[PDB]
This record gives sequence, structure tokens and C-alpha cells, in this order.
Amino acid sequence: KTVVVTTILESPYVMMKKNHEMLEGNERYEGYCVDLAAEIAKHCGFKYKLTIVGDGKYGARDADTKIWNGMVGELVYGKADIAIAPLTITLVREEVIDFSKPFMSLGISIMIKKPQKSKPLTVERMVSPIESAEDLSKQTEIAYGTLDSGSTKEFFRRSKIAVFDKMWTYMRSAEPSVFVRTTAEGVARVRKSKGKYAYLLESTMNEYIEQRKPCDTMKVGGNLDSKGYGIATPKGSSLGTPVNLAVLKLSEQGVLDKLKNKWWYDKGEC
Amino acid sequence: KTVVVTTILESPYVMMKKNHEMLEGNERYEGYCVDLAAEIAKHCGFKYKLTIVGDGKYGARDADTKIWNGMVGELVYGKADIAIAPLTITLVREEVIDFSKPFMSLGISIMIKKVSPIESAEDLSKQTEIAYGTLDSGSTKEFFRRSKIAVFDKMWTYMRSAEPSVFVRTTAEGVARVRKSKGKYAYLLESTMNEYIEQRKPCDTMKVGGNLDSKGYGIATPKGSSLGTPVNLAVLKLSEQGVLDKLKNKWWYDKGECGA
Amino acid sequence: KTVVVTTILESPYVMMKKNHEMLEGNERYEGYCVDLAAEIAKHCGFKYKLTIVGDGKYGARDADTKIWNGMVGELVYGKADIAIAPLTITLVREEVIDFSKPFMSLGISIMIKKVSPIESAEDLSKQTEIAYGTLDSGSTKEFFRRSKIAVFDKMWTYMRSAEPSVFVRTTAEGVARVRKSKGKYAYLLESTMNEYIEQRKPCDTMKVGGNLDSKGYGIATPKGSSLGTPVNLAVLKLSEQGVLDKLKNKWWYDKGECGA
Amino acid sequence: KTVVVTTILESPYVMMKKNHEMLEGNERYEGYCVDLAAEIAKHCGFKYKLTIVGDGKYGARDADTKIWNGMVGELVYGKADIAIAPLTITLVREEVIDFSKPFMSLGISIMIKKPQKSKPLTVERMVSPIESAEDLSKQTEIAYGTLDSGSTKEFFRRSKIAVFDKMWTYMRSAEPSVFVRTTAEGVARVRKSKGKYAYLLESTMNEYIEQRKPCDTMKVGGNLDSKGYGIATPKGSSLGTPVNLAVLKLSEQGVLDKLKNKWWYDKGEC
Ligand SMILES: NS(=O)(=O)c1cc2c(cc1Cl)N[C@H]([C@H]1C[C@H]3C=C[C@@H]1C3)NS2(=O)=O
Ligand SMILES: NS(=O)(=O)c1cc2c(cc1Cl)N[C@H]([C@H]1C[C@H]3C=C[C@@H]1C3)NS2(=O)=O
Ligand SMILES: NS(=O)(=O)c1cc2c(cc1Cl)N[C@H]([C@H]1C[C@H]3C=C[C@@H]1C3)NS2(=O)=O
Ligand SMILES: NS(=O)(=O)c1cc2c(cc1Cl)N[C@H]([C@H]1C[C@H]3C=C[C@@H]1C3)NS2(=O)=O
Ligand SMILES: N[C@@H](CCC(=O)O)C(=O)O
Ligand SMILES: N[C@@H](CCC(=O)O)C(=O)O
Ligand SMILES: N[C@@H](CCC(=O)O)C(=O)O
Ligand SMILES: N[C@@H](CCC(=O)O)C(=O)O
Repeated sequence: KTVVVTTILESPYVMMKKNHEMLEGNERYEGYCVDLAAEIAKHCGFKYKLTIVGDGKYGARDADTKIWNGMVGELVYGKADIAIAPLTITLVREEVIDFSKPFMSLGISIMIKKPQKSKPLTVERMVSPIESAEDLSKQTEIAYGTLDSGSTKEFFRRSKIAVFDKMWTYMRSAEPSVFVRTTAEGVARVRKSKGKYAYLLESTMNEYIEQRKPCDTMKVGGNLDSKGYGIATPKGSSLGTPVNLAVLKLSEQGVLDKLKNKWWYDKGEC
Repeated sequence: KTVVVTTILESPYVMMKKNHEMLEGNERYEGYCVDLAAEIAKHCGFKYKLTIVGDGKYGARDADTKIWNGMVGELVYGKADIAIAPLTITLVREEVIDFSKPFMSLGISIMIKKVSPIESAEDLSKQTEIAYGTLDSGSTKEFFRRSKIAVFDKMWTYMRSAEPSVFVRTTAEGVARVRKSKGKYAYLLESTMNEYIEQRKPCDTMKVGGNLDSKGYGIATPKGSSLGTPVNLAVLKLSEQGVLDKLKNKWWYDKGECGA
Repeated sequence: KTVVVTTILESPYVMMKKNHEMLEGNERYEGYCVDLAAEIAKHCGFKYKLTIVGDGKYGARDADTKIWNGMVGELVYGKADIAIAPLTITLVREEVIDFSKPFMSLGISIMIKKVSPIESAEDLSKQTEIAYGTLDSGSTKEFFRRSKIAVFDKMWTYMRSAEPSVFVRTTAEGVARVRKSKGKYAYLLESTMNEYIEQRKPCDTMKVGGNLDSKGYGIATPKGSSLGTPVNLAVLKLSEQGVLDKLKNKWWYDKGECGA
Repeated sequence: KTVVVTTILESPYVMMKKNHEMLEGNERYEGYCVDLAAEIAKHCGFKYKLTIVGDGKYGARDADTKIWNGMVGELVYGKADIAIAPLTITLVREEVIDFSKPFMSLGISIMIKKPQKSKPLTVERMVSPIESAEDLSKQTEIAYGTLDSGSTKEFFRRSKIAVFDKMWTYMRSAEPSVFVRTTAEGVARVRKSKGKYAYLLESTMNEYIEQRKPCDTMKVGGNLDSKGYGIATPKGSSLGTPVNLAVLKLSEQGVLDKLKNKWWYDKGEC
């Protein structure tokens, strides 16, 4: 019996290859998630096909409807079997699906456009207007937003920290909307914002995007928290413990670190 | 009914206070693990009793007899219900106990005394004039033993063919041996202990290089226990509330008895 | 009986003199290969006639038809007896022809125009803004195609998925393309040609990095020929006498039409 | 049928392991030659046992006796089947045994003791009394010699170059004898010579010894010639072409370069 794997187009997790027009099946995609699923299938023998969520979201319980979307809705309603994708482990998601041990560390970081270096011994020094998340809430000339139906958005909604509460209040009272539908949307806004907009996203994607052409963005401050990416599993399923042990074995053998170095640091010329 | 908790005496995880001789009850202990246990009890709503394992030991499988001794042995044999202690998550333990979600990330680090001409672990393995070891019955020695990378295999071969006994009984004895060796003994230990040690008196040790792998600490429960899901939910809730970060800052960086 | 020799017109291996229109016979050719052929004939004691292959081609197996074309084809089909030319030694050719002992060591090198921010071949593969190719029907393209190292596999994939045609017919055309590209075309060629080119006019190209592998040039003979052992002995004798080094110095470093 | 492999104790080609007392068979030795023979056996299936020549020599036709010694005598007389060892390909040896294509490049280099650096902007510069082989024959205060029953000795005997002829004449007219029986003997003479003696040996062993403790020797000048190490085979044997293709395949696949980097550059701290 073929199980279905749900994944989102994200770099460098899943990429459409240049010769994907004549290729059909699992050979269309390349990146971290595809070979991670390959290693999962090697460890526990099964046949799998990669699928993309219809709305391309991560998952969030809509207010006053109690309906899950994204990859969470793929697995809760029973139309999916496993989600090998950068899905963040949260409290709300664990109560509806089973999460394996995290296979990747992450954190909430800030994206800003790289400032122009000041020429005037003759050393080049870079100055930036944002150094952490403390002053980001204080200043109002720079607007900040998050990704809709993501872990960061919900985390900001249910955060009782004073600075995080102020950030959430500003996001609620922001016009026009500072939220974005995809990671590429926020990155494009950062690009064509001329330093007027800052994007809140995971540290791994931020680091990857910073080190790719045209190489004009940089990450400021530290991670706002510590979380991780896990493999989702529907509640009361038989794949939970097998994928958990598979993730543990892959982490122990160092395959995850090798894939990390291959898919983030090899092609990081600037 | 009361619930027994097994914890290893490790800093900054559990202190036996400072005037413990005149203290009776649950106030004789303090630390990150004590606070975490209190918060877990508050969330779940059960009476908990903090106890120390009879033999100070994190827990590992014995030699060709399938006996668990230490803190994991205290749980797998039914004498303990929960263990709020810095227990590393690894594949072999998951087969015998239930791990909650990790609450402190970490990795394998190297601590020496005062440019540090040692770079990463690549140079450490090929440099033989300096001795280095791990902690008895932990997770680092198991990771080195069962690794398949060639350089990690070289470290494991150096571990097994080492004279005299390079292994240390406790982390405190390991850092004491580092102090008394005066730059001739590196210690392969996890990160959190390294930041805690390097930020206290006399502040003569520091972490060098990066981390060889990424692991974390979990809450161990007996297989098929009724508290695994509640403790997982409590850990996730505390992580969402930022309480874990608050306690980490309080017991690691708040004091800072050195130049930071 | 006369012996026919097949040689590809390559410098500094074989010149067609300078006033070749008024030259008839064996004096119309000069170079390292001509001198080597003369010395082989002197040692063995046979009449040799220097000829150029009809189609300028080092020789490689054709596509799914098992036909050898070029200099190796000139030998395997019985029309040639010996070939004193810079033919690289590889496994596939050894199955069809007999190679003498190598007389000039070499390796795969990279030649660009005038700090050279390219380092080794590791940076060349991951840098895509600059085009690079090999020589048609040689040995470098075969080595890249049949390699199993991942980075060499990346170079081979770039070779096959390249627009426009990056391959060049002759080495002279390759260096001319390097000249006309003005720092936007690296050439993957063997060493000896690289030192010979970089030391002549206009002296605007240089070798960068190291050598990806080590190979050599041999004397090819038909399978089961009566001259393989004599030519091997002659090559070894010339190597012992230092004559090979003398001719290498004469045709590579003696002239030196640049700043050395 | 088990064939016999003859090899000489040479570093880093063959080393006796520290735990060689309780180990018997092919597990006693470690280095380049042992794993090269392992790869040879993997490529062409056969069972092999490693053996050491009785007199520990390389091979030279004794004058007025026409008797071969070393590994050449192991194979010519029929008491050996293959010689996977650093045996140099020469004209005289090819006429008595079959040689495969070279698997390692080499050259004749000079060993001298590393001179003391002169302190008196405050840069440390090293000066040496020998810069090439041209002035080595001219000066007489520094004595030079070679290894007996080696390729270098015979090459100097049958060299018609003026400088090489002068070097051979000096070696013939040297008292006490400047020749050595083993590589370790010449290295020890260089060590306890205080710059009074120079050793002529292959470039690979010279480079390896220079980069090991106590790291007090250095190689001067360039290689006097270009030669190579091959795999010997008795005349008219059936292993010739198989080992030739095996060497070609191993060279093509890059196993030789990997073994080189493992056995010369990994443990080269100084
Ligand atoms: N900053 S830290 O090392 O004290 C730390 C580290 C971690 C924390 C919380 C803290 Cl405070 N929670 C995460 C957990 C939360 C959810 C996402 C990953 C696991 C499940 N694990 S972690 O990434 O190992
Ligand atoms: N270096 S990294 O971010 O790619 C990374 C991150 C992590 C890895 C492994 C790697 Cl390679 N494994 C751990 C897992 C291993 C065992 C201990 C914690 C979980 C269960 N999770 S993690 O701390 O999220
Ligand atoms: N210096 S050079 O590149 O012109 C050069 C290179 C080589 C020469 C001779 C010269 Cl002059 N002979 C050797 C041969 C001699 C004997 C030892 C190795 C082969 C058989 N091959 S080589 O190492 O490829
Ligand atoms: N870099 S090295 O000295 O270990 C080295 C030296 C040599 C290698 C391979 C290596 Cl890795 N292969 C060549 C062989 C390959 C084919 C071409 C020449 C012989 C037959 N001989 S070599 O030029 O003597
Ligand atoms: N990685 C996030 C989505 C992207 C974001 O919110 O920045 C998640 O799993 O929810
Ligand atoms: N802390 C580890 C022991 C290994 C170490 O600390 O080095 C454990 O809980 O198993
Ligand atoms: N010189 C090689 C051709 C490849 C090259 O020169 O790049 C040969 O003789 O086969
Ligand atoms: N490698 C040499 C022996 C050592 C030497 O002569 O320096 C040979 O094969 O003859």
C-alpha cells in the first residue's frame, strides 16, 4: 500500500529541477526534504509519492470554524499519512497530530535589507538601524510582519511577553497589512522595500537566503526562541514510532549534518 | 497518591541548598530541574516527591546482560514514575522509555584551560599529546562507540585503548581533573554544562570549537505510562510560555560570576 | 621494410618546419615526437616514415558502434605500426592497444588569462558564470564522463548540459578561444601543453591550481605486435640516459619566449 | 591456489601495528601497500598472504655472479608471484620481470638536517649550504651517499652526465663508506650527522619523513629525475595484464590519491 507524503515548495528543502518537464514522479523535486524521505524509506521499507498541499500553507486553526488547513489539515482529516516537511512543533499541533523528535533546529530571526557601507583607517564598517527585537517594537518608521498560517504568527498571538505583546498589537493595528502569504512574498518585500520593512522568519531559511545571489540581505539579532522541525503523523497511526526511530538513527549517523552542509554551505558563494 | 521523582545531583540542575542540614521536606532542593518538576506538578496537579538515585548514574545498558542501572533503571523497574533531569535523548533509550519533547538543546563540546591552538575535533583526534575522555554511563561515550565516521572512530579507539583510565565518575570530577591537569586534559562534555562551568569561579575554562552533533534533554517515563502525554503537554506549554528560557537565564546567565 | 608512423600535428611535439614547401622527405618534421621517433629507429634499427593521421584526432571509441577513429584507429586497423605521439594512457585503450612505459608525466590542469580568484577545481565547478570545456576525442572528457566523484560528476553534467558547444576541435582552437574570451573561458587540458603555451608569445595565460589526477604519454602499438617490447626497452633506455629530460628541456624551457 | 605477495617494511607503505603480537596473518601490517593489495584483491578475486623478503633488499644484479636479490630475486627464480611494494621501474629490471604501469610518481631528492634559523624586520630566515645537486659534487666538506641495492645506486653507476659521473666517482672513492643498508640507516645518519652528511633517496619517503616528529629534516633542490613505482610480475605470468588493468582502474577511480592523502597528509603535524 502506497502512503502519501505531503511537502511544501521551500528552499533548500524542495526545489523543482530544471529538467522537471519531462520527468514524472519523485524525480521532479530536489533538495533536503526529498532525500530525507529517501533515507526514511531506506531505513523503513515502503513506497512513497511526494505531494504538495493545495493551498500551500503550514497549518493554523481558523477562528470560529475549528477547521485545520495546510499540512495539519492534510493529516488530521485522514487524507495524508506523513508530512516530511519543515513543520514546526507547537503546543496546538501536538494536540491534534503526533510529532516525532525534531530533526532540525531553528529560531525566529529578522530579515532586513543590507545597508550601504560607509566609506569614511580605510576600513569598511556597516551600520544597521535594527540590532535586536527590543528596539524593533519601539521604532515605528520600520514596519514588520510575519507569515500567515505559520508558527511565528500564532506564537506572537499567544505570547504574554511585554515586547512580544507590543509587537502583536502593532501587527494587529498595521495598515496596510504587514503579513505575507509565502516566504518568497516576504523576501520580495524586503528586497523592494529599501530598508522600510523587516521580515520575521526562521533562522535556517534566513541564513540560506542571505548566502545566495544577489546576496543583498542579512539577519540581525539573535533567535527570539528555540523550536524545531519534526515529522508529523496522524493521531493513532502506526508510522509514529517507526519514523521516530528513523529520525533518531539518521541524527545519530550524521546524515542530517551532511545533508545540511550539502544544501546550505556548498553553494554559498558571495 | 504521591509520585516519586528520581533526579541526579547535577548543577545547575539540582542544588542541595546551602543549609540543607536544617531543611526537611521538598525545600531542600533547588535548581532548574526542581523548578521544572514543581511546574509540571502545578500543571498536572499531583503530589511529587523529589529523590536522588541511590547510585549517581545517568543510565546505560550493562555489558551483555540487558540490565539498566542508574536513573533509567530506577524508572524501567517501576520504582520511579517520572525523572526531571538532564537526560540526553538517544535511540537506544527511546526503545525502553518514553521521552518528552526536548527542553534544552545542546551538543558535544570540548572544554580546556587557558589562542587555544586546537581548532575543531579534527585536530584533537590527530593530536595525541593531550588526553581526553567522557563521562561514565552517559550518552557521549555511547555516541562515540556506535559512530561510523572514521574520525569519530579514531576518537573511540583512543577511548578504548587508553592508559590510565581516562573516564571520570562525575562531571564535577571531570572538571576537577581538567583543573589539576593544567592544559593537558580536554573533556568531551555536552554544552550546557560547559557554559555553566565556564561562567563560574574561578573562570579559567572555556569552550573551544563547535558542536559535533545536536542533541537535547528529555523527561523519561516508563513505557506505557499514564503521565507521558501530560508531561509532554506541560513541557510544550512551558516552552510556549518562555518559562524554560526564563529558568535557563536565571540559572545560567543571571548570576555570571565572571567577566561576561 | 619501411615502417609507417602516425602522429598528430601538435606543438611542441611535431612541427611542419618553417619552409616546408621546399622540403621533401623526413626532414619536413621536427619536434619532441620526431626526435623520439628518430631515436627509437636508431635503437631498433628500422626504416620509419613519419605521417600524419588523415583526420586530426587523438582517438576514442565511437558511440555504440565499437569503431576506433583517429590515431588509435589508424593502428588497430593495421594501417599503422607505431605512433610516437602524446597519447594519454587510460584503461579502455589498454584493452585494444599496447602502451609503452610513460615518458612524460602530466595531469589535468586549468588555464585562464590574467590573483586568479578561482583557487582549485572545487571553486570552478560551483562557479557557473565562466564556461569551460575539453578537447574533442581525447582523454580528459572520458575521464570526466566515467568519473564517480560527486564534484567531477558535477563537471561532467555541466559538460553534457552546455549551450553552446563548449568542446573544441583542436588544442590550438581551444587556446585561441581562451584568448578571444578574455577571462570568461577556462580550458581543462593536460599539463605539458599548458606549460608550453604559457611560456610562448604573447605569454598572457598561466596554469592555476594543482592537478586533479596523474597520467602520462605512451607509445601505442597494435595488439600482439613484434615492436612493443623493443619500443618499451627503447623508452626505458632513453629515460635512463636522460635523453627524454634533455628533449623536454630543449622543446619546453630552452626557448622560453617570456619572462621566466 | 594462494599466491604470495612480497613487500618490504617501509613507511608509510607497510607498518607493524602496535597490537601485532596477538594478531596473525594480513592484520599485522598497516599502511599503503597493504590496502593497495586489498584493493587489488577486491578488483580481481584471489586470496593472498603478505611476505617479507629475507634480506630486506630491493634488487640488484651482483657483479660477476649474475644473481638477483631483493624482490627481483623473489620473482625471477619463481619463489614469488607478485610484488606489491615500492619497487622502482628500471631498464635492467624490465628485462627480467614484467612491470605494470606506475601507480606512484617519485624522484631522487636530497636529505639534509634542518639548519638553525638566524635571528637577526624580526623575520626568521633559513639558510642552507646545499641548494641543488650541482654544488653537492663541488663541495667536499659534506659527504653524500645512497642506498645499497636500490635504483638510485645503479642509476648513478650507469649515468653518463658529468655531474652524475663526478658524484659516482666520489661515491666510489669515499672512505668510510657513504652507502647505507636501509632507509632508516640513512635517516639516522642524517640525524646524528649535524649537517655533515646528505642522503639521496626518493621524494615520497623524504616528504613523509620530513613531516613527522621530531620534524627536524628538510628536502633541498628538485628531483634529479622522474621515475615511478610499479607492481612486479614474473616473466610469462598470467597476473600481468590483470594487475595492469587493476592499477589503471584504481588510478582512474582516485583511490590512489585518497590513500596518498590519508597516509601522508593526515598525520603531518609540525
Ligand atoms: N534556549 S534552550 O537551549 O534553553 C531551549 C531549547 C529548546 C526548547 C526550549 C528552550 Cl528554552 N524547546 C524545543 C521543543 C519545543 C518544540 C519545538 C522543539 C521542541 C518541541 N526543543 S529545544 O529546541 O531543545
Ligand atoms: N545542526 S541541525 O540544526 O541540522 C540538527 C538539529 C537536531 C538534530 C540534528 C541536527 Cl543535524 N537532532 C536532535 C534530535 C536528536 C535527539 C536529541 C534531540 C532530537 C532527538 N534534534 S535537533 O537538536 O533539532
Ligand atoms: N620530467 S618528464 O615529465 O619529461 C618525464 C616523466 C617520466 C619519465 C621521464 C621523463 Cl623525462 N619516465 C618514467 C618511466 C620510467 C620508468 C619509471 C616510470 C616510467 C618507467 N615515466 S614518467 O615518470 O611519466
Ligand atoms: N599523485 S601520485 O604520485 O600518488 C600518482 C601517480 C601516478 C598515477 C596516480 C597517482 Cl595518484 N597514475 C599513473 C598511471 C595511470 C596511467 C597513466 C600513467 C600511469 C598509467 N602513473 S603515475 O603518474 O606514477
Ligand atoms: N516554518 C514555519 C512557517 C514559516 C514561518 O512561519 O516563518 C512553520 O512551520 O510554521
Ligand atoms: N549528560 C549526559 C552524559 C554525558 C555527558 O554529560 O558527557 C547524559 O545525561 O546522559
Ligand atoms: N592529450 C589528450 C587529449 C585531451 C587533452 O589534451 O585535453 C590525448 O592525447 O588523448
Ligand atoms: N625505492 C628504491 C629503494 C630506495 C632507494 O634506493 O632510495 C627502489 O625501488 O629501488
